[PDB]
Amino acid sequence: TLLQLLLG
Amino acid sequence: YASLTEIEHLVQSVCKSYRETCQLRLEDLLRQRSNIFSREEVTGYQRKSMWEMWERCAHHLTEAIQYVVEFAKRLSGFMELCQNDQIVLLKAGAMEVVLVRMCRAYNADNRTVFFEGKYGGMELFRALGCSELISSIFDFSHSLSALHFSEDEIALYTALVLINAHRPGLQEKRKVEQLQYNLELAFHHHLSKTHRQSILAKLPPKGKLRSLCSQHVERLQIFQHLHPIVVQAAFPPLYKELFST
Ligand SMILES: CCS(=O)(=O)c1ccc(CC(=O)Nc2nc(-c3ccccc3)c(C(=O)c3ccccc3)s2)cc1
Repeated sequence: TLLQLLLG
Repeated sequence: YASLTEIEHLVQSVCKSYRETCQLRLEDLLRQRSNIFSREEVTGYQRKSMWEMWERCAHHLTEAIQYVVEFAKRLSGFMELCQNDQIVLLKAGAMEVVLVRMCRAYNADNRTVFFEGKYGGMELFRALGCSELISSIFDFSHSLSALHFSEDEIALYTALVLINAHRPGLQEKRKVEQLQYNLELAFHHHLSKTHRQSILAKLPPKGKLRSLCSQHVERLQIFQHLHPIVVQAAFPPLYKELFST
């Protein structure tokens, strides 16, 4: 997910 | 059991994280107070399609949210939580933080908000078709401005808005409880120095922020049924991940 991506 | 020094350096890391991620400098917001949407401009906005007004707003919120994600990423304790719990808190709290941050961009004197480069009243937003929600946000920002938060207080209060052990779906509820308390200690500790603790009883009722965010998600449900293609083709994927079902 995007939140996961934004978080690393 | 965090020592006074550990609590002091938690204050430090929160206020620094906020400084670095505050999106607009407060003075740039205050400087722009004199720049106000004129009659024709306000009419122009009112006469926009719903799809276009929502799409503009979705972009501006996404941009605000990107700064909140960064704020969390730099928050001492947040990255030490499990991945699931990081997602859970951000999904529930990103918008809440933004709404708190936005009181900085609310001018209580003429009852306007900084939007697309100028200040405008709540009627600017009519094309959205959720005037009750918008008026509620204006009332909320009005109520927050009367507390005259400093930037450090916003930092500390938004950290707490975000680190909320009461969110459903947490895999490690106890870890979040511990961080939250240390942050409450941090907030109290900072308010004591400045002799500012009398704002605590004037803070928004628990539930009020969650309520505003709930209304928002609901008005996006109405809009998405009316324009499902616009949301799919033109809305930021992040916004969709956060607020769409
Ligand atoms: C937030 C960090 S900051 O540095 O203080 C900061 C950075 C950039 C801005 C400009 C900006 O984006 N202004 C916006 N204001 C509203 C808005 C709309 C209605 C009422 C109150 C605010 C926006 C929305 O789309 C929106 C739509 C629905 C619900 C709620 C909001 S976007 C402002 C502050």
